[PDB]
Amino acid sequence: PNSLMTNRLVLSGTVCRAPLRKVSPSGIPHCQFVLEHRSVQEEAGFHRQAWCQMPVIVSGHENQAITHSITVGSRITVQGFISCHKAKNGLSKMVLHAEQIELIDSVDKL
Amino acid sequence: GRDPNSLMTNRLVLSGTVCRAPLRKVSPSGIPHCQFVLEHRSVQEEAGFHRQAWCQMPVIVSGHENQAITHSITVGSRITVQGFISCHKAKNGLSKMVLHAEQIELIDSVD
Repeated sequence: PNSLMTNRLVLSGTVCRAPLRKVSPSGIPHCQFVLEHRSVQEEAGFHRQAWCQMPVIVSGHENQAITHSITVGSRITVQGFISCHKAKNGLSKMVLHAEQIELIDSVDKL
Repeated sequence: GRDPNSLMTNRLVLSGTVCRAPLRKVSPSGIPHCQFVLEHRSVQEEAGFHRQAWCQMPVIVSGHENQAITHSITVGSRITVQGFISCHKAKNGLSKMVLHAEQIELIDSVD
């Protein structure tokens, strides 16, 4: 079955929305923020500008550990899987479920 | 000064079923475009719990260089697309996320 399950997104950007923590009805912690991405990517041999404000979410207690040093303005690289909602629109509600976060301006040391 | 290269990262690989038959056209400036929607479904885990990751991802294959790898695709086709995402408010809605394909793989090619 897992042949058609590939789902992985790696995206760098600047946190433009301060990381807000919410707790699910069951008491599960979550961290939400928006990542502003701006770059130039390779397309058919040419250079194409790519822009996106990607909402991100870090779900789970232990996963919260990777969001303790981020704030508005932080430049990072999020890796995880995407999920969407119908949103009554042609793909409107997209979200990156973060599994790993890297602070590009740091050396792993908090 | 320019941003560091480390801030440029944008790479997505997604597998799925083409639910929207590919539509092709050539822009007034001579650029060929092929567009379709890829419906993705996968099982994921978070906080030790299970859930399905689902999405109907708009895909576009722009440029002459990568047009060939598309004419063998229709609805029901299981494929894997890799590229970068862009969500410009261009056509309509800043929430219009599009996957610019640079590579596509046929998971079942028999016709």
